[PDB]
Amino acid sequence: SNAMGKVLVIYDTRTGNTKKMAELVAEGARSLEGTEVRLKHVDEATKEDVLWADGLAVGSPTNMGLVSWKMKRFFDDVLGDLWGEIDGKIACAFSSSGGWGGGNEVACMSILTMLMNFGFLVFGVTDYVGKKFTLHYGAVVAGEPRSEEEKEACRRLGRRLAEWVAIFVDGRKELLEKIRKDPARFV
Amino acid sequence: NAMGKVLVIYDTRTGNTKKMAELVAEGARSLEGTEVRLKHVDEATKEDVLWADGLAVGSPTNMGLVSWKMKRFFDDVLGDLWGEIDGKIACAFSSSGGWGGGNEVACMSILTMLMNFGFLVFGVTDYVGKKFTLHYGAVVAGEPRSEEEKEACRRLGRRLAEWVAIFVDGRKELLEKIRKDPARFV
Amino acid sequence: AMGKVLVIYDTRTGNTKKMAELVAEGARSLEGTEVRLKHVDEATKEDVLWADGLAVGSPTNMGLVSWKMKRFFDDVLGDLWGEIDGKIACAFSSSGGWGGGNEVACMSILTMLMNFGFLVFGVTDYVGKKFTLHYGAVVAGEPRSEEEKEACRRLGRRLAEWVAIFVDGRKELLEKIRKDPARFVD
Amino acid sequence: SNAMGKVLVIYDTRTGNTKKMAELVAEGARSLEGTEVRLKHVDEATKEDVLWADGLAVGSPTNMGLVSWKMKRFFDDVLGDLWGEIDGKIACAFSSSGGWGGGNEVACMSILTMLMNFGFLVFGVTDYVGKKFTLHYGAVVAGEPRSEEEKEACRRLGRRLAEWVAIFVDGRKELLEKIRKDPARFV
Repeated sequence: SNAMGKVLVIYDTRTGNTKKMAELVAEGARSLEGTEVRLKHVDEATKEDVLWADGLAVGSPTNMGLVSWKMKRFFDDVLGDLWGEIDGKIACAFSSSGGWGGGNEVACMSILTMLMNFGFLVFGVTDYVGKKFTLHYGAVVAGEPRSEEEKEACRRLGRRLAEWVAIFVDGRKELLEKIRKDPARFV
Repeated sequence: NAMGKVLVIYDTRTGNTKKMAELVAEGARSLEGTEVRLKHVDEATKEDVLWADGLAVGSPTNMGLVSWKMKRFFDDVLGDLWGEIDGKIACAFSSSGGWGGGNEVACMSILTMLMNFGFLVFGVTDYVGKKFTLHYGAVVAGEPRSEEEKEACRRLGRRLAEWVAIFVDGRKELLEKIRKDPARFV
Repeated sequence: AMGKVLVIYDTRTGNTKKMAELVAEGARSLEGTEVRLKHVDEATKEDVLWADGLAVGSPTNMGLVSWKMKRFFDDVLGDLWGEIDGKIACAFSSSGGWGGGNEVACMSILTMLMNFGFLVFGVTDYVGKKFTLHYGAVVAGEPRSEEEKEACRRLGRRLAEWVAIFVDGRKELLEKIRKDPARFVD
Repeated sequence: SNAMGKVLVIYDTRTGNTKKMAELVAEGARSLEGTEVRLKHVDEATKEDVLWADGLAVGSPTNMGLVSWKMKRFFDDVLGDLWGEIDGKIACAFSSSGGWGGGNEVACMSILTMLMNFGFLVFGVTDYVGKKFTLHYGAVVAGEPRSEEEKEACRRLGRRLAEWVAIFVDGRKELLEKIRKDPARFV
């Protein structure tokens, strides 16, 4: 009788790397039973997708340390009319850069700041998905997600997104403690 | 059975951020059934954070950033809870010496720190004066004296209480009421 | 006596343009400084190559540089990446409200500029009693007050000075600025 | 008239990781002819060191996404009295974190923020030091710098600082163009 959790994975990309991340995020979210997922490229996406979403993952290549101009334009110009009337959606960020130390966490930060501006509740993930591999401000990779931990970081983002949607909008209050006390979250 | 647990925790150099923190707490208390705990960092405990559904965290802007004492609180007393208190709701506020002085950047640093714990973090869209808002947290230069500054501080607490009510306490009817409320924009 | 300063800006409503004009004036106020003032639509990669120092201005759009400004950097100046390191740059921004993200927008401009290997800065000066520009000049709406207009001037003025000291080698200025009491109002 | 480069490398560390970075940052800085370099833990650094320096490299463990509380305490409480009168120093940041995607670029950003507040001219490095390895907001590593690229990112940070000190303070402007066109900068 409750609805499924509604998750939007929306991404820009230059080479496809962020698309490969986006697919893994989306798979991450679908893995939580009773979560529904829409996966869109920015040129495909509509203001109605966002209205539909309980939770959003927004991905961009790291372009000069920041969200891409096409993702920025979508928020500024397409979502601009919705601004002020869509507060309290849940959102996170992800990004692929040319290199480690190349600004993928900073690009994530700029996605998050854009999302916060719309009054969304934003988050990153504490989970260690590899011994030295995490996603505190969003899922980040240099190039394509190739390694097991890189693929898993992407999945974990969508997973946690779907879980926060499930806890806070669907009201599965019981999942909070399950997650907090789960030893698998730390490799 | 309307219910909610809010911690306003703050640090201060000259007391300006205490003044804000009192207004934040009173904004949170304005939502019926919301218990608020107001603490200086020196008296705050691990347990206050465990008790809270939602946190408002204040600091003076000290070189663009959270104060070292507030940083130390998070690094060293909350450090033991790191990894198991994910999902608390949190927001930020700051008093700086001046406009253009880094209060929004200090708010970013607070939010960075809270996100590190797995908290869901927000600012406020609401315009509280015609040219006065709080997108990344409540910010003032010096003491909150104008009615705008005071109301921005109150509003942060409100929205915090509201988000706890909607998302923790399960009060879904408030969401659309907030979204469509004309009074949110002066 | 020598300096090349480029002030480049985006504007939707005219507000940031008003700021840019004052930034430029501030830069010109320093003797021997040549200044170009360009909208992003008329700016070229040869402008950025000509410049010793840059002041880059955008409206605060969702707390960040506008998408038009971002396109310009990604698409036109992109080809210059890796070969223009060491240019000197700073930021400015007009937003809809105080607490609306103007320092964060500046941060995002500086982030972009640092990616080009630029040396990047803000200004310590108190141009008014509770008015400064630590991360760039910031205003809510149009710069109308005397503090606001001077905040913009001072950014332009400090860029010109950094270029005069660091490119043109006028080391004597450095200490003059460091000890100048006029820098802090009151 | 024979003035030269004064570079201070100031660091905090809790397990030694950032100290190992700091040592390599200092090695890198010393590689440029006529660069004098001080290397100092925060616990032993003074305000005289900061006054002495043309250039600074500031390093900290990534702690909750930010500079050390000890490093912060040193700027607020011992360097604060210099605020407003040391504008125009040249400075950069470096950090070691527990994991990739763990906030090291953000920690660096927080250091740069602090340094900018002092009126310093602040930078990162475009140079690629491995195929997918760079240092755009400062040198970053998860753990101890152990691989060749991780060690060379640390060195390169110190190198570029010394280079900026040489070009911008000590007048040696022939170097700008040599650095600007150097193919070695991109592995």
